[PDB]
Amino acid sequence: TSTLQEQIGW
Amino acid sequence: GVTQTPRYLIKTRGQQVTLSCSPISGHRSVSWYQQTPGQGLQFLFEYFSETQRNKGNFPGRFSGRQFSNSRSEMNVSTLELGDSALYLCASSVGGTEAFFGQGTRLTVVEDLKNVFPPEVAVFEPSEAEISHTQKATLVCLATGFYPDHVELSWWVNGKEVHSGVCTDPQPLKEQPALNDSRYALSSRLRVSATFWQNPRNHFRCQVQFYGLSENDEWTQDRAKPVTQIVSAEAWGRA
Amino acid sequence: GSHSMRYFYTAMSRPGRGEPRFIAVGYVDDTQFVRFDSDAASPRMAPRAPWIEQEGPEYWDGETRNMKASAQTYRENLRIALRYYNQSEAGSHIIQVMYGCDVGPDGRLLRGHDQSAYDGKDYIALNEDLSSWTAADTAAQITQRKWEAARVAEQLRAYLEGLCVEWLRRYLENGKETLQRADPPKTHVTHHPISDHEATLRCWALGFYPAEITLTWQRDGEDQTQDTELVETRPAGDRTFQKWAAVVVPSGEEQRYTCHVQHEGLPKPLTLRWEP
Amino acid sequence: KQEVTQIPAALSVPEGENLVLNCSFTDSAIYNLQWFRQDPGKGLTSLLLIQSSQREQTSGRLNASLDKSSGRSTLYIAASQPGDSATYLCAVTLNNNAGNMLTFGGGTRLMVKPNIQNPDPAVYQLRDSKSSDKSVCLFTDFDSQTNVSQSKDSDVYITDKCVLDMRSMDFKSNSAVAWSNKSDFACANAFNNSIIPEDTFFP
Amino acid sequence: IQRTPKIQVYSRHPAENGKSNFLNCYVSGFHPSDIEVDLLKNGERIEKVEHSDLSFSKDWSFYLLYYTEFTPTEKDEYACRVNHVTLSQPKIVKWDRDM
Ligand SMILES: [Cl-]
Ligand SMILES: [Cl-]
Ligand code: NA
Repeated sequence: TSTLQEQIGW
Repeated sequence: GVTQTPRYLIKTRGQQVTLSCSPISGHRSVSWYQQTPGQGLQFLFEYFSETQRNKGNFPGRFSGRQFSNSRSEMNVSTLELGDSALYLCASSVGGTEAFFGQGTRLTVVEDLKNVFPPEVAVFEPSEAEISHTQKATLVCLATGFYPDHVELSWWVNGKEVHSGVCTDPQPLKEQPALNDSRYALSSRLRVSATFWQNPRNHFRCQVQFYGLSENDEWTQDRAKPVTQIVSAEAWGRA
Repeated sequence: GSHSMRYFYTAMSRPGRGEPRFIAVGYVDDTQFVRFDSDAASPRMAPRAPWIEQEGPEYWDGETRNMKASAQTYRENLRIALRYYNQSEAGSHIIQVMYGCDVGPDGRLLRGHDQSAYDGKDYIALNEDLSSWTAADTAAQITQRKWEAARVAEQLRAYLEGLCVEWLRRYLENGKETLQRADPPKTHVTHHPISDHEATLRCWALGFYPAEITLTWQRDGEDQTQDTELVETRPAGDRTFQKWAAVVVPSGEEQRYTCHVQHEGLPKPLTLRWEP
Repeated sequence: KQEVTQIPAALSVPEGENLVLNCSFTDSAIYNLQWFRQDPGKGLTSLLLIQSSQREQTSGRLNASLDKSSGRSTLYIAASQPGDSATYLCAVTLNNNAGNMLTFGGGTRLMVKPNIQNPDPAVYQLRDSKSSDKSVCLFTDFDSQTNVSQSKDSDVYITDKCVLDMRSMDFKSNSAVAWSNKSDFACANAFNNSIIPEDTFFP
Repeated sequence: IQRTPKIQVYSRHPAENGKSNFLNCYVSGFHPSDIEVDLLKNGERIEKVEHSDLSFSKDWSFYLLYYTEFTPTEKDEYACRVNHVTLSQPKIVKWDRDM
């Protein structure tokens, strides 16, 4: 994807 | 580590299965894979924050979900015989590598009546072997089992043993001209002649079999082929 | 010139009024090109500039599945932030995120960014080395410790130095006719008498792209900054911008005032004057 | 679009020899490369993780190299042991994807055969009827060059060769098992479809 | 933290009576994001009004552009009405074609 694929939460 | 349940499953053609994966505590993403001998490891889908973020090429009857605690499930609808496979999940978080569970070994059968437990027999060392080599080899045979959901182990004096042991990596088909054919597995344990020539030394061959669960039905004359241990033993000979 | 791709997320809780809303918007320089709104009837990443409309279904599907996953992640981050700040579940709160990459005229990476805010203030930001973080308060230090242990900066660095740059480079080519062609401002000076001996000289700048511009009035070559009523650059609504700088001048010496227009679209800075 | 290839898909190596396992991948923009081993009836065992083309990850006798530009990785096994026998899998993850999203190669089935220092090939007779109708023959102590073939007769069952390790005594031995119900089955003609040594001791 | 919206009311191009133009109301520098923005024609609410997608500046303050197609006349008056938590009452900013 062009957007970041997040891999964690806060 | 990642834990998957059930470890083994037998299901009938046309029915449904739901598999569970608990990732390592704190891991947020989970991916599922299907491994078949002829197609290798194939990706099903990736879940992150309860969402199917990435999807492979399996049809709609292969579906999944992930809960707020990151635990994931996958489901296969209208099971085909071709769906028999090891289903693996792997978890990760942030910039880590993949951590895999031990899989669910699923076997889709034509009928529950094809399910059979093994028969186990130990065969004592040849005196010719003991005289020629000063070594003694015990042979264990697990036969007539179906599906290939077995774990064979050797126990010497109540302790599981690995030195001097070797079991077949793949079992033999008792009737290669059949799909539902029962299987056979062999294993050997070699000890020194002096160790075999001591009656205090006990030798057991155990075969854990995974079969039908409680909910499974049984309309056959022979005993229900549930998950069970089948063993054979022998003792040292002076 | 130099270019940038940025994504902006806004996640806002609204207790008693349904799930937190998640809005994402993507930009290449000062042009918005994508949008995602979790409140739409069928939330999906959708095109906002002509040059992205061509993207295939694999593009739109991939971004949509990612945005739905991000929407749920920021609902969980909103709950986590309440515990970190010992706040009650009754209030409405906002997380904002800004991230992307900057490339030079050669298309090479100059800088990566990944900054977050909680309720309008800095929370955590990825440092320029793309291997460490700056936490702005003690709640963000809990996230910093977690992210340092989960190798998050390495995961961000790999995205910022790879696909962020690769996609920005593709958008700049696909949309080169608008993205790489600076539109110079159409400028004029208006005159409005405010009294018997004073008049207002408004130096307008219209239809310029990109938004970065500098307007400066000068009384006989001297830069007048305190007597200038400078408005914030505003969008025209057609992907171009506007800005004006007005000065109060004595009625008679209006022609001694020169406006100096500075913009990327102009080969040389322009000099304007009121022409009655 | 990412394709991972492991050629050769099988390798049979004598114990002690150094070996190399190959992996290639079509998309060079990867984040991780992982090597795994898979034992029969088991899942995956992570061996090594590598991310940098300039660095080289080691884990005992296991060593791995990576060249992202060329789309290549190698797994080196120094002084191979029979316990190294397994399917080796290489897998790669792309940038901006979870570390759990891998494209796997087809694997290499590695077989490291033991060095039989003093071969003594023999076929031995094991326990007759008491709890089973079968009679078992044990072909053992043959050198690793020896290949075991499946029986021609449908009522005779032969297993493939198998390696055991009597670690305590630094002794290793090959063996295969033959068994049948039929009265005419005998040790002498059990492994007839297999090329067995000339000096095979038949007690 | 609470920031009051800055409000700018203007036309896309220099105004000319009887000629098609766009009426804009740009609200920026505000926080939190909840905002009520309306475009007015002679003090009445214009129903055909669209807005840009919620975005924000480097300082985290939000901005939105509300816009409508219009044909200005010398007798018609236009204004932008804005309400936010930071305002005790809605603020009306009238369109002055010279700014
Ligand atoms: Cl589980
Ligand atoms: Cl994949
Ligand atoms: Na906590």
